Amino acid sequence: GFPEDSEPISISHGNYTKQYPVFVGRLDIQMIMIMNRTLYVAARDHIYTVDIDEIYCSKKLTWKSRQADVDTCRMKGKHKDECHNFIKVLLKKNDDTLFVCGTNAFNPSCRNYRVDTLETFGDEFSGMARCPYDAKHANIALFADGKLYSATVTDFLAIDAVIYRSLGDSPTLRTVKHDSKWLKEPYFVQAVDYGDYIYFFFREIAVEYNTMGKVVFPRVAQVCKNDMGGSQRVLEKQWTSFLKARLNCSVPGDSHFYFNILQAVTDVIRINGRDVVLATFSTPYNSIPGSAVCAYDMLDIANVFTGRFKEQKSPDSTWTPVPDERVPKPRPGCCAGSSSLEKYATSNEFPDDTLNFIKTHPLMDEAVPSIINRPWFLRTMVRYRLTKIAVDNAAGPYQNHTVVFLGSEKGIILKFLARIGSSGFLNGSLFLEEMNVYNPEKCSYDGVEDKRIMGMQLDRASGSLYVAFSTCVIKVPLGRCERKTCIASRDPYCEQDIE
Amino acid sequence: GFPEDSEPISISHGNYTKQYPVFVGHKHRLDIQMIMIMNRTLYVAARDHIYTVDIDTSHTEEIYCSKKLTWKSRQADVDTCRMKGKHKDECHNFIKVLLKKNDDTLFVCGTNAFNPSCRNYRVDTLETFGDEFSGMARCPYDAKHANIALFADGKLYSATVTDFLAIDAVIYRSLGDSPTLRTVKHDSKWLKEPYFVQAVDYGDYIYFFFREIAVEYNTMGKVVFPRVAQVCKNDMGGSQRVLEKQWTSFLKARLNCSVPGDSHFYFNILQAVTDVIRINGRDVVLATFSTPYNSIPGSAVCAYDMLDIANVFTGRFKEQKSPDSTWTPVPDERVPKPRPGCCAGSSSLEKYATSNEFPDDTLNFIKTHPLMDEAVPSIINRPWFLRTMVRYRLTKIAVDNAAGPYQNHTVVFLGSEKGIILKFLARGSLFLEEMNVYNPEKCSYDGVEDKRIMGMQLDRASGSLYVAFSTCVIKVPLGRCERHGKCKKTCIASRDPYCGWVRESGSCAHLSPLSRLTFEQDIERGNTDGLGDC
Ligand SMILES: *[C@@H]1O[C@H](CO)[C@@H](O[C@@H]2O[C@H](CO)[C@@H](O)[C@H](O)[C@H]2NC(C)=O)[C@H](O)[C@H]1NC(C)=O
Ligand SMILES: *[C@@H]1O[C@H](CO)[C@@H](O[C@@H]2O[C@H](CO)[C@@H](O)[C@H](O)[C@H]2NC(C)=O)[C@H](O)[C@H]1NC(C)=O
Ligand SMILES: *[C@@H]1O[C@H](CO)[C@@H](O)[C@H](O)[C@H]1NC(C)=O
Ligand SMILES: *[C@@H]1O[C@H](CO)[C@@H](O)[C@H](O)[C@H]1NC(C)=O
Repeated sequence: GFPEDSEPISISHGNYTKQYPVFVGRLDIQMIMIMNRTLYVAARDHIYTVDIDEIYCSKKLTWKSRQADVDTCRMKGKHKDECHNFIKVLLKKNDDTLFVCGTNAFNPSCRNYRVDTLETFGDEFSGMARCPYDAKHANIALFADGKLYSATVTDFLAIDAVIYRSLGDSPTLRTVKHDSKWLKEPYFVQAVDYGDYIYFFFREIAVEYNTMGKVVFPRVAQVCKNDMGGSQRVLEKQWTSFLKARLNCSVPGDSHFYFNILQAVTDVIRINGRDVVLATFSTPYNSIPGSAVCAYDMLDIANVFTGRFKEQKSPDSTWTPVPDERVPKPRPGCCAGSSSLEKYATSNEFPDDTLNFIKTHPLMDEAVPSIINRPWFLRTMVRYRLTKIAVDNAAGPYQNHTVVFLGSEKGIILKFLARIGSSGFLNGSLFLEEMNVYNPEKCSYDGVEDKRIMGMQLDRASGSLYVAFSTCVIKVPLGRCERKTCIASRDPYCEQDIE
Repeated sequence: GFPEDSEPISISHGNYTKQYPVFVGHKHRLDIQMIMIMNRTLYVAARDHIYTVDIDTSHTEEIYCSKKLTWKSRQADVDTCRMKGKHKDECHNFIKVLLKKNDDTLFVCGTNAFNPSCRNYRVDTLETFGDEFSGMARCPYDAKHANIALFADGKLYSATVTDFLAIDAVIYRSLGDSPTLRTVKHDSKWLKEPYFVQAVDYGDYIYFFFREIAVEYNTMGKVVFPRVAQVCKNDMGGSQRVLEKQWTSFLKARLNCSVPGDSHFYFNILQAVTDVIRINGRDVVLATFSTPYNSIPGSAVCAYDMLDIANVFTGRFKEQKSPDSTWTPVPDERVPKPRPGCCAGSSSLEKYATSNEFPDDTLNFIKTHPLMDEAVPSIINRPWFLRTMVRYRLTKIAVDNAAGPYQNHTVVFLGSEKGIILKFLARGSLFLEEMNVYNPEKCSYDGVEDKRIMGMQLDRASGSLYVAFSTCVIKVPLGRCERHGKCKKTCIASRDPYCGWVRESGSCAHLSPLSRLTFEQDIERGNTDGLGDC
């Protein structure tokens, strides 16, 4: 008896949400992020800023592609609408430096800007492998210890999907070119900084099924922060700690129902004493639509990489565990400078047997279990899929509720509470709100009505959740209280029974 | 994207269907197991009784019982049943097998409080004659279990469990003055926790349809596959060295019901299967499938040509060369002669008068390889009907292939877990009707509303579909032609083969065999050009 979708304990409509403030500058919004007290809007040609304290553009950055780049782009058969500069990487390098990469008419490049003035600093440089050529593509970029971690394609034809590290005075490292054991048509979702590792969350064609046709799996991948590459013999200029595993997001039973299409992942956040990520999953395109929110314990992620490795004995075999006696000493995947690998100053010093093993065996046998071994949330027979995810784990007057905000491709935002009262149970989440937030009258212009939520930033200070569409940014209040007997909603933002 | 649910041309709610005649057992929770039409008699098999209902009599609000068969369990079986730890509600004689043996004899088996047994009964008198015999492997112990029974050339073909614990699932043949045959005991290559759905007589074979755990797909968990399997009607079993007193023709294959894409989406859980129906020059079965009970609920109807079914069993056999290697096709060079699964007396096998004369090579191979490599394609390689945005699954199925005044339309009736019947025209398919036929006031017995459809029997002569829930049977008119009354537009637009505009009465009506009147309808196009709404 597969869990039946509960209904929201509050629905809101374009009727109500209509009057929420909107930012408009077609804009072609690529992403948004809050830093300190300013919302950043990354779009075509520009990055606008909004003082979070109609919505007005308080300052804007400007970076238009040179005409020769546009012509070059056009001359490769690209349509005029995509041969512009679309900002696709936006990070703080430090307190003074914004790091900005644009598609730049299918000619990726990166630049440093100044936080305070938005003026240019230093000169531009190749964005190859740091930024996509195509604004339509999903990308990852993140700084850790000054090193830039990125995931995108290296090439104009988008065939060379890469997980890459460059900058920060360390060697540049990449995944093995065209090695489908490493990467098979990935789609990049998220990267997090944790402990000794960067963790990448993406989806790819599952080789575990290369016998049985086209199946997409959700993956988490590990890299050692201190990776220096291989020796001159094996894996030179390439990762030596790359390991990946299937994520497990399922409703269990005598047969398990897997949600395999990874949509979004949160940053690492703290819940019930644990460091976790929350991830939104969907059923594939060709299926009965369904979405799930599973949570993952950083420890469960870590533990998976200590388990057995996967192999395929012959082209006619199922994928099986490697018996431990065939695993070389030192064990692949551990970071030089740690327990029993103290004798290796760097990965450059790792032996051949270790480096050859990890080159050929990047996939772990086990799948990462989720916390509670089931989703915390489900949405099944609706004509939309859950995409973006923003959390507030300090919700309410006593700052102790975990409210999760979920977006969709149709401009719908769901809101739910993960934990009810002081007990700490997580097996009974409450569906607080289903709401349509997309505003046709302020967002549908320049021949474009697209309702895909491009991103969303939660801002406790200003009590609002900023929602990005392609052409507009909507300022939604975290709760709907004004709508009497308003204790009925069990909304921690609004005495109040939530029992 | 993924094809979304179309809406029915006409809708019929519980407040309207409530007038349909209902049988509840007057002339006590019924626990109806199955219904069966024979000639002009509707047989209702239930707990301790088979009720009969005359199909002719134009009934009122209530349908009444004409005569009655009584078979309550012996007290000793009831008490042994409770001694073995079964609940009180479980320890009764539920009738689960009912077949016409001949013109005079009804063959009946009942769970008998977890001690199955069979008797012969006379049609007219409904009283037993002859000794009782064992229902072991002919009828289940447990009422909630699904089972198959069928006669052909006098042989009884049954599919069920032999044991109280329900571990030894079997496909079985006995009686008919022929040998007794079973599927090999505890061999998971033959059957693995099967769920028996339907058996069919066709050509020189009996075809069984069921779901079981997939041995081909034992990686990521237990997965259930739907199957069709064949036996030779003339199977005599093997010889002393191989398959003695066992099938020598048993072969099975995956059934493909899927919506194609980059990744195909399967409906794997076989729900129901029709008898063989003739449709535009083709002999076919129609089958309902759902997504597993633990997934987002979806249902599908797929059709299978008996020729494609037969064709799969001539293709290549599957094998697993090594414990954790994948399942591959056996190359023909390794297939012995005579070919495993060929009936003695058939082309190039006529040399063999009997399966007991098959060589060991043949028998050993079929014992080892009962699974065909290929899956049975459905007709046009996609479902004729899908339900994907509803909280019910589609189960039972009834087809009328001679619908309309010219008896040339194909109308399909679908039942469900929630008392809803759907009606579509096969041709893609045209969603005519959705009706809730469950009657709470006549079918709820205590608190309980068990809205599951136990069986449907279509009766063309009386223009009725009989719908069984576990506590009542509802007499459902094939069409709701009366609804439209004097409105020609809606009457035509309904595009229902059972309904027409009758010029002389100036109204919509059910289109008679007594077609002594003009009967306008447009099924093919539905063209309403020139009519105004009412
Ligand atoms: C995904 O997670 C679930 C829950 O941890 C796993 O389900 C277990 O699977 C085993 C073997 O099938 C069962 O015997 C257990 O009873 C299941 N656990 C629960 C809590 O139901 C499932 O196997 C995982 N999938 C993968 C591929 O690792
Ligand atoms: C079930 O049927 C579908 C549809 O016939 C099969 O999908 C086809 O498979 C062929 C051969 O592998 C492909 O080249 C075609 O592209 C597929 N057709 C379509 C319309 O996509 C599918 O293989 C069958 N499934 C099984 C298990 O046999
Ligand atoms: C939050 O704090 C309040 C105030 O004491 C307490 O009553 C409530 O149970 C707490 N809720 C959670 C989820 O910790
Ligand atoms: C049924 O028969 C009539 C008369 O022969 C014909 O006009 C109609 O097209 C037929 N419909 C079908 C589906 O065969």
